[PDB]
Amino acid sequence: TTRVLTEAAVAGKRDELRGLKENVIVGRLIPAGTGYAYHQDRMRRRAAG
Amino acid sequence: KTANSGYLTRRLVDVAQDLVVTEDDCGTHEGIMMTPVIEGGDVKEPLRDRVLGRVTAEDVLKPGTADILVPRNTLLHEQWCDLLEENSVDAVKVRSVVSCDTDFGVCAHCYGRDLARGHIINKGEAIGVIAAQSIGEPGTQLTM
Amino acid sequence: DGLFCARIFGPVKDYECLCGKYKRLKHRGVICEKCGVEVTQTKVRRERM
Amino acid sequence: RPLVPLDGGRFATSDLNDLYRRVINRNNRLKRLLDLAAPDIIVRNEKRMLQEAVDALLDNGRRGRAITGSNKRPLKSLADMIKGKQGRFRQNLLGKRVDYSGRSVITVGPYLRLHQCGLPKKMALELFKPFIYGKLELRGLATTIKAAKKMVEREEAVVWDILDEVIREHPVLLNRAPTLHRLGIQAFEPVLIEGKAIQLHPLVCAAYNADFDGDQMAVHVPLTLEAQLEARALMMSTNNILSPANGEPIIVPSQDVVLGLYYMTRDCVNAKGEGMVLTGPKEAERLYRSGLASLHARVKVRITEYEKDANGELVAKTSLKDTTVGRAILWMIVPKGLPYSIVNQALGKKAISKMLNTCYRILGLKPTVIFADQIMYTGFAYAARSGASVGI
Amino acid sequence: MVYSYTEKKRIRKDFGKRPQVLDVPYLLSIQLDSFQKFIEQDPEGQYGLEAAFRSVFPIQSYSGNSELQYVSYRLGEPVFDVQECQIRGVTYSAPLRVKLRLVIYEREAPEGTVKDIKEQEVYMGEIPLMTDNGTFVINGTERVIVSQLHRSPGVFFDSDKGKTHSSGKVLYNARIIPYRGSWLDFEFDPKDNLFVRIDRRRKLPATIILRALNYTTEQILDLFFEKVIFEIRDNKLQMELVPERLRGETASFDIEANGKVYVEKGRRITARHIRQLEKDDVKLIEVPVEYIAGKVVAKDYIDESTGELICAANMELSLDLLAKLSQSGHKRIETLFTNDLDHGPYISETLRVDPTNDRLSALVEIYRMMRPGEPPTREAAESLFENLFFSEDRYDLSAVGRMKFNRSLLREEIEGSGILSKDDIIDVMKKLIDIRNGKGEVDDIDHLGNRRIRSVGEMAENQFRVGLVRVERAVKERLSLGDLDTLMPQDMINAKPISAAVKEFFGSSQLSQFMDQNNPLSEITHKRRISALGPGGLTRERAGFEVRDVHPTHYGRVCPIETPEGPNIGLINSLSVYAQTNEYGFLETPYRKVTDGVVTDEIHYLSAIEEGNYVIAQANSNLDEEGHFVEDLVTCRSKGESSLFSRDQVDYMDVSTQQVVSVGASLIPFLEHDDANRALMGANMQRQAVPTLRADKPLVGTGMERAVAVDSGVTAVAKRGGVVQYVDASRIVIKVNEDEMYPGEAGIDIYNLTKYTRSNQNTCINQMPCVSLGEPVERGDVLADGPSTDLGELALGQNMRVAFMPWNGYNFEDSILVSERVVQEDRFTTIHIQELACVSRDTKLGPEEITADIPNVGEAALSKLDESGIVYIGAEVTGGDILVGKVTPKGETQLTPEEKLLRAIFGEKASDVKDSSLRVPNGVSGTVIDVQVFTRDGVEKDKRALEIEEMQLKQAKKDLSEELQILEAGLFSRIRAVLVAGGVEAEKLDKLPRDRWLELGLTDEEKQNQLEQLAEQYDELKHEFEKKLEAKRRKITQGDDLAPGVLKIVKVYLAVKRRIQPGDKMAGRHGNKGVISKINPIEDMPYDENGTPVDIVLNPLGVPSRMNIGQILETHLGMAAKGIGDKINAMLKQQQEVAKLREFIQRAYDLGADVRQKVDLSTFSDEEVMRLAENLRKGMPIATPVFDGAKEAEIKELLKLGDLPTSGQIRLYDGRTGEQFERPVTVGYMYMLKLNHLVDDKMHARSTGSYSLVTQQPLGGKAQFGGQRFGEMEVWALEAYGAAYTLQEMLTVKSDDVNGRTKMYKNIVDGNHQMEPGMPESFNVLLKEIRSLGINIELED
RNA sequence: GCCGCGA
DNA sequence: GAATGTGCAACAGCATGATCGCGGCAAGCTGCGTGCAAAAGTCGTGCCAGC
Ligand SMILES: [Mg+2]
Ligand SMILES: [Zn+2]
Ligand SMILES: [Zn+2]
Repeated sequence: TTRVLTEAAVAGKRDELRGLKENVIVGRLIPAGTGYAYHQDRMRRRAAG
Repeated sequence: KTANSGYLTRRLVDVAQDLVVTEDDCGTHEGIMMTPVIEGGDVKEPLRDRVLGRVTAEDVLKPGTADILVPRNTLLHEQWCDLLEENSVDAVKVRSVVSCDTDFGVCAHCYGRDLARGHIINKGEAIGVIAAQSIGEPGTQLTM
Repeated sequence: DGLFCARIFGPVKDYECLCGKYKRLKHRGVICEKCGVEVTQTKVRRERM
Repeated sequence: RPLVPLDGGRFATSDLNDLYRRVINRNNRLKRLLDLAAPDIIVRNEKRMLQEAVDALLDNGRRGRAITGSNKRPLKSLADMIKGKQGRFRQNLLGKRVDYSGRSVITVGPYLRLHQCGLPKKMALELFKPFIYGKLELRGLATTIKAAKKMVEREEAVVWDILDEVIREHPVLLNRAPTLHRLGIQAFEPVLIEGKAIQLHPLVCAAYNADFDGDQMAVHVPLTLEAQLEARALMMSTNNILSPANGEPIIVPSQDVVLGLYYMTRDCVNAKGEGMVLTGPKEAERLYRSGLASLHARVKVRITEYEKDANGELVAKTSLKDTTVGRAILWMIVPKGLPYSIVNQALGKKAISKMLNTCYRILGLKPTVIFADQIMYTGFAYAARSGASVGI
Repeated sequence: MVYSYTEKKRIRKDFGKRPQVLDVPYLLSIQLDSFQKFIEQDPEGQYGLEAAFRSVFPIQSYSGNSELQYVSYRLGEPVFDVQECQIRGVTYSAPLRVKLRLVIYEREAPEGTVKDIKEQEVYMGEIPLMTDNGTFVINGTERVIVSQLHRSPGVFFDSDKGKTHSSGKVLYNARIIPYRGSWLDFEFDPKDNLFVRIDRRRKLPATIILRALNYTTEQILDLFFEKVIFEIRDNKLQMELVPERLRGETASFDIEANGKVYVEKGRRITARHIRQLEKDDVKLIEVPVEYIAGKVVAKDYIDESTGELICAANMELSLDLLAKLSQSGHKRIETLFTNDLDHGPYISETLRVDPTNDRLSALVEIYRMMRPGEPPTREAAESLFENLFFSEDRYDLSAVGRMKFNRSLLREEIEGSGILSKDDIIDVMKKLIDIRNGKGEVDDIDHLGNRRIRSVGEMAENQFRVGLVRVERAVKERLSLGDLDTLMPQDMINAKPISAAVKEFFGSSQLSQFMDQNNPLSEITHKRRISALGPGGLTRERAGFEVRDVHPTHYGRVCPIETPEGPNIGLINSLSVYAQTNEYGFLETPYRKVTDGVVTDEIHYLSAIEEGNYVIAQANSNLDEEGHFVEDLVTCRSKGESSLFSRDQVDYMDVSTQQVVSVGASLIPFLEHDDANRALMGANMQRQAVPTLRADKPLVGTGMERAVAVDSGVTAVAKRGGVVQYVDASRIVIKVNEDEMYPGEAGIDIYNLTKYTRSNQNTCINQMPCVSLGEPVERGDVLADGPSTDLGELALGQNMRVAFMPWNGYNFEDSILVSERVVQEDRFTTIHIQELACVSRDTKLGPEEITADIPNVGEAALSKLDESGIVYIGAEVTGGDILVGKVTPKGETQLTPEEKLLRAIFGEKASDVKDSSLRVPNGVSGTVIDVQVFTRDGVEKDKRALEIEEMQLKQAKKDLSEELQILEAGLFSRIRAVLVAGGVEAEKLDKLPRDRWLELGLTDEEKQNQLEQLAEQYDELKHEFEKKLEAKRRKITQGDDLAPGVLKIVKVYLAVKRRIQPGDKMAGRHGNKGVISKINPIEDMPYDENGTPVDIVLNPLGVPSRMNIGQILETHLGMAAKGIGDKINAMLKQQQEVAKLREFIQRAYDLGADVRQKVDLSTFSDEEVMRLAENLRKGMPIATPVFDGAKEAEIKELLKLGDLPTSGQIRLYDGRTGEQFERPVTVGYMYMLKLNHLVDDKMHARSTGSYSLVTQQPLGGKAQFGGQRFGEMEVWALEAYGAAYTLQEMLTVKSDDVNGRTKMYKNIVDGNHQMEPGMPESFNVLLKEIRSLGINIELED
């Protein structure tokens, strides 16, 4: 974790919570199975502004 | 050896978790040639076991030329496998996940039917975790 | 002004301020003259840095 | 970063507080030495000490040795205490301990269906306490929450009745400790039992890698409508029959059941009944139960098979087949649409799995579930009847 | 004479077939011997506190002319016995007193003294003592200390396995390991360079330390190499002849002997040419010049003309250098061997590596090397070199280290200085050179001759020595400013460091763990346990596969079967039955000497090193009447192997078949028929069984049950018993026989049995007598049997009728089907004792006071409390019943009018005092057994405490009156005899008391001598009786000097009976285990023709896959034994004549095939025969030893004797349908054990409880109301299933959503089943931690 | 945190 | 024919090593001091209001 955090800190990057582990850590619905339907509707809202 | 198996399972799950089926059919013509596995002079894996539950990337031509057995982009099941083994087919062109050509996921056609149910895999199935668990469930019984 | 101090980090016991000058829910966000303790839900001990 | 309590009003400072207070002490003494126009050597040494203390606080054990507390153990820093094993294993990232959770030793229940599991009623009434409170408040037994709580503590008979009402069709998911594949956690319909051990259906044990020699399993309540649907439609034992690794049926009879069928479908050159011609499998059962015929006797039976060549239809054909009494008896539990040659063998743990696979592939999911349950029932029954034993 | 009084009660039918030579040892000798040699005095300084004192004392100030001269030492008598010490909860220990004297010497007069103050003994430290069983009662606990197995200090050569640089170059290294001090390592680089790793620092060439011993480079080369001399006179340049040296070489030119050609240029190199050259006596011969070019000069020749010389050692020579040395007159030049056939280029290469050639340079270099700090000033380097190695105190090899050193280097002497000398390093370096040269070989690290075992005594010795050094450190300082007025108490005794170190070792250490208390077997196996871990041992992760394997040297020393399974497999071991410890600390095993072809009875104990040379015979080798081997060819072990030798080549013989097997695995009958892993499982599981209501002997055993039961100290053994006088359920009083007696005061033996007492594992400890009344008891007899012991025989399970058959799948997998009669007859029913403690102590506002009266509690809860506020003894508590009423005062000094009227309407306190009363925790029920109220001295004694002291006094006087009654009876008999001797009044003399006024005076001699002496004896006996009784009275009622804060302590013990139930765990002793699945009624279990149903139904499928054939053999043999018992019972039913019953018993006992059992009923009393036949009416308790047990033929003939089927299988009928099963079922009697894994302690369920302030997640585990952790794998499975909503509810709304939890609870109580998720607190905590670093992390919108 | 134990 | 960089091999340091449960101990207790203004609190003392 030490190595990844330093490289992430200097680069100023973002996660965007696209995979399964990120949503599990945050606690939202994972983009798979039953949560796939919810995540798809949210994407269109962001695309449509 | 259980620690060495669990570490491998952890690594596989981590590396494969970001993979779910997002497309129904990418329509790519790429594929993999698939033949029965033979080491030397004995048969270790017949064609039916390897090609079952997979979508053909190209038509399989019987020894009689210009004869179409099963068309391109179809799901192979027990009936199709029996019909295929009835003839003298040896190699089949079958699309695979490594050539899905889709972005951020795998097509539902490049990935064959899910091994849990007879139907084709549906969109939203986390195939990476299933694959990692399938590979890493043994290893506790592998004789190192 | 130590590691565990009440002037910052929020109050220690619910809506009560140090020295007992302002210890009620009626008072909200009031700085006591004797001590810089403000009246809050005492959960801000988890948030103030 | 709470500080630990102990006997008396004394409070022992923790590791993180130790590092922070060391840093503050060094910084305060260094800043006070600045204003005194001290010689460069002492200020230099104090700046070095402050830098070392800060480095130890942020990541202990780097650029030198790790400072230790009262005991001879490293004083774990911010980096070491991120989350458990320096990552997010323990308190985040799928490390959360959850309530509405039980845990107990598992035993075997051969009377259970494939979708059912035995739950102790003492384990229940605890995992389902909020539901019992809600039902008590709904039916007017208790107007206030305190009355419902008190009457649940007292455990009256109507409390047990309401617990049975709540349990009726609320699935609960059981898992074993080393969850290797996805089949290691499965949903079941609970049936209340007067005990303390979970009764688990034998056919799923091979999926759980669970044996009844001291194994324990944990119980989680999907207390949400979406969670209940997911448990019923995605997690149920009747739902996952074929393993998602090779497609072979993971729920297959083993141990006694395999011995039960194998002993049933065997032939002997001479037994009670030779060349008898019987009209149906019912008569084979009648003769076996009456003691006038043996399980291994070779007889000819008039048997009707069903076949699926007609498009979406079944055709029935009747013929006289030479078989044994045991195979004829076993034929009474197989569903329609399967050939008789599926039971005219010895059924050695490979033909029965093949027959289950063919039943799934040809008929469906409910017929093969019922067929597996009937197979396990008859295997246990005839293994008990045979009285197999191992001697010197 | 053949059998003692315990054996005639019940005789085990041994099967034997092989005579025993040496009886099983005490089975607990290691711990007792270690502590005895640690404690007992010693005229010399071998070991113990005396040796530690010799090591430390005497001490003196630095030139202060003041010294502390000590003499002897003494251990005080403990103030409490083991029983009272265990009851009270304090440490069983003894004070230590030491005598030492001041000697102050004259400053003006050298070597003269002016003061010698011989002060008396002083007290320092308190040494815990070991009980008679092998345990250290500390803090009211048992705390057995495990013996450690570690590396013996000395020299160890290793090969690294030859895979480090992947070039195939095997690197040989040497390790110097002391008992205490710095290590040393000598390593070989891939370039063949000596390197020295001292104290695990950076690699350093050995030349610096070689020169640091005042060794010059030329001297080093002369010592470490063989030098040759080349003579160049008159340009001849002759060469010396050393025929043994030149083995592989190429003749660069013609080689002539005395002017005659001997070996041509490039001629034959075979040994024939060398032998021919050696046979011919030839002087020095000339050689070509080019040959000497590659040579390297050894010495440094000096030019006689000028001071300039070629001192460049370890260097070659030039052509001009030849002329230079010829001009200087160098006729002879000394060059080193320069030969590489078996020797190699070493030492010189390292000397070329580093140029330091001075002792000062080497010292300063090593000073800068080990310590990168301040450079030295010619003094720090010398002091550090003295302190690191060759130091009297800083560095010290043990005696075992010295002996290992001498043996490894082939030195005649064994004893020597405990420090390493100059030649020592030279010797080890030479040996390390030789091992790479080819001579010698690398040793095995895991050899049991290279592994030492240190016991409790040695560790306590080391701790006490450390404490003594710490004390002396400041004792020296105190003497500097000490005047003549100072005494030893004021001479800085410092008992506190000694006591602190000793207590820290004994109480809180890695190798001092809680003793297992399930059966005596667990205690026995824990006391003789061998752990590879510890302070000086190896960490679990530092261990490899080789350390956890069975070395071929583990034969008679370490059990190969019994060891823990999961994490600690191979790292923990059990001593074999006959294994003992050598004087130096290595494991030895006994063997029988073999002279000529006859095996004698004389016994030698052989260690690992010794037994590898002799050829050792086998225990299963048949013998003749004279002892000669029956076969001319015998299987044997010669050197770590197994072969077949002639009868004349056998050197030693195995004593017994049990020698390889430890105690735990010795109780598994038919062990040789079981798989090794399943045998390991059974041995492990035997130690988890709990004692039941009634002990039941194993119908089939191994004969080691008696030894285990007696040697564990769990029973009561008559020390010098005679005939039993009085038997009670709690006391045994024995009148000792007159044949052996202590002169004066006579005496009797009193044993106070320990009744129901809580163990370490909350089990019960109970003792019941075996003797009835007037029974003649010999020395070593068994009086009372402890928990899980029957008639002095180990019995930790119950015999159960078992049928091997599948039953409707209720025995599926490893499940067990149990009939209802097992539950009905209270079999497998156990008593568990739990201790509850409540303490009263002072606080801010006053004393926490204990009363029955408690504010705001109804009269319902006070029904079971006495007038002092404690439960009535025997009251059945359940749930949260009140145990002791304790009230804690609260603070208020401002009586507001509301409080005033509150105190007016209610009591004076007005319930101001809060209650903190001991309530039974939920889920705990049972009867109250005992209360142990403890009070502080000075405070008023409790009302129940008065009854406790009254009971103690009554018991003390009751148990003390017996000897006084006997003594006054003897005195009265003597007085009566005296009065009959003269002036006898017959019964009238007995009518009047006081001997009828001492029968007046009668004769003058009788009045002056007899009567006066009798009266004096009476008076002094009465006075001594009163004195001792008053002393005991005062001792019992003494105010306890309790802890400061604590004022009063009360303890409550609860007893509950745990009956068998489905989920419970039951197992045999062959590794077969399971959980019961169903308790079947009597009518539903299978029954035979006679109608008796079976008790346990087991699945046959577990046998063929686990290879537990011992299961089937034991079931068959137990069936045979129970058949014999049934025959005996049936014969007893009809009350037939004793002669025919004796005949049947005799016929049954003599059955076998040449069995070494000579039990005969002809010499057996008729009443004794009746009693024996009544004792074994249940079944004949036979005993089959481990590796020589009953054969199938013997079992079948035993079955034939008892009128039972030979095959061991009977026809079984279904209990429900009445239909016979098609195949016969093997019905037998098997010894089943109820393990300590019960569902009453493994059933947990939580809906909503307490959480942690950090991460806001629920707590963990039972006894804390925690939730089951949802680890990473189950979340992976949830993701694989696709159940995202279940995962979300399991991640947020169940664990860490502070408001989500409450919203979910409210919705469910309402009945909505709505999620309403949120943000887990764990991720917010993680964000705060990351922001607390220099890293900024935030959530975007 | 050590120590022992269950799958 | 001597000179100058690129490839390269040994080497030292970092990171990792299955999951879920159960029972017992032993600790872990942390840092002044100073003399004075400046303030606040307290105690011995006298006061009025209720019975
Ligand atoms: Mg198991
Ligand atoms: Zn695709
Ligand atoms: Zn304030």
